[PDB]
Amino acid sequence: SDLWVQKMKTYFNRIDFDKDGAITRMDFESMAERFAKESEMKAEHAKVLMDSLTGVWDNFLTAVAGGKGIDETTFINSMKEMVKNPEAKSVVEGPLPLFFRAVDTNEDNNISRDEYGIFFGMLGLDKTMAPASFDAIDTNNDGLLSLEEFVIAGSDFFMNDGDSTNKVFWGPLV
Amino acid sequence: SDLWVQKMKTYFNRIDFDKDGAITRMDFESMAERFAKESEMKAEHAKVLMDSLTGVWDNFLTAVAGGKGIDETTFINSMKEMVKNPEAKSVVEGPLPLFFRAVDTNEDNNISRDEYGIFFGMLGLDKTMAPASFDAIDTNNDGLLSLEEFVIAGSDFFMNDGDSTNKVFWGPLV
Ligand SMILES: [Ca+2]
Ligand SMILES: [Ca+2]
Ligand SMILES: [Ca+2]
Ligand SMILES: [Ca+2]
Ligand SMILES: [Ca+2]
Ligand SMILES: [Ca+2]
Repeated sequence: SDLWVQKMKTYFNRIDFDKDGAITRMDFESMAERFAKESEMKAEHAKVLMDSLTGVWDNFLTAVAGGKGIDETTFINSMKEMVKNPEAKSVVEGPLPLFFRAVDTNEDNNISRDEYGIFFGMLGLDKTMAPASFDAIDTNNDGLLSLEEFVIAGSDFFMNDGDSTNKVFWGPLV
Repeated sequence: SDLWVQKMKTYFNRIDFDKDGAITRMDFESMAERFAKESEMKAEHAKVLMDSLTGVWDNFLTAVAGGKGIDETTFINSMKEMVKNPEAKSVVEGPLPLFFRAVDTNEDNNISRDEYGIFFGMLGLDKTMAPASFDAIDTNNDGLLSLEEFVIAGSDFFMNDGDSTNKVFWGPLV
């Protein structure tokens, strides 16, 4: 599925933090460390960040190539299989809440525009691309992202075979 | 809803590891600690256990009371709200992969009867209560619970308003 392959390629890109062509725990370790240095947050949030981002690999991605590096082909091949069973979606969707927890640096349980902008910036993206993605997730227009909005949009990104506004969940498509 | 409420109360009973009437991070920490004692896995897995278990609280239950200890009624009402929007199911089911990762002490991506049994024993249940639940989960009778099998069963537990074989997912109902 064209657009669907394109979304996976995009996600792969954004999460391949060190850009070496393979998803590894190292990507999440480094992303966390940068995030902890450069963002404003509650002091205790630095540990949360590390646990939650590394937990993406530890509890989810580790199951893809059983322990090591995931190349772009294996990623797509793997996800392709994973989305097949409508009853096991949480294996694909599971990481959203962890991403959410890391991004909520003031731990108020909502993601604000500033927190989202910082997130895009951690992924190496131009902060000026955040609003279009934020806006797609903020369905009630209250100017915040609730856990519910975040997971619903993220779920759409991963699962929709067709075009939707959530195709830009992880920034601009490659 | 009567049975659903019963299941929620049962999940609540189970995770309230100390039995103080409140679910707190400490529950998971103490559970982590006892889990490690009861199994006799390799060193590297000890940390996995801790990380995985506390991760249930850190990323999922903290969304319930802004970080404080959750009482039974608060728990059930939250759950009632959470299960209403099926598109957001991952907030509820999100923890299953975490539990899986903790229970698979030999990091082989499968849960054996031994491993499952330690999990039950761990939770204050007698290992004879286990086989009942195992077999409900092992839908292809190959004597191993795969990640997919674990989350499908767990999801039925959480989401089925009606009776099903998976109501015993967390052991005998209270
Ligand atoms: Ca990488
Ligand atoms: Ca926030
Ligand atoms: Ca909103
Ligand atoms: Ca407790
Ligand atoms: Ca195992
Ligand atoms: Ca099986």
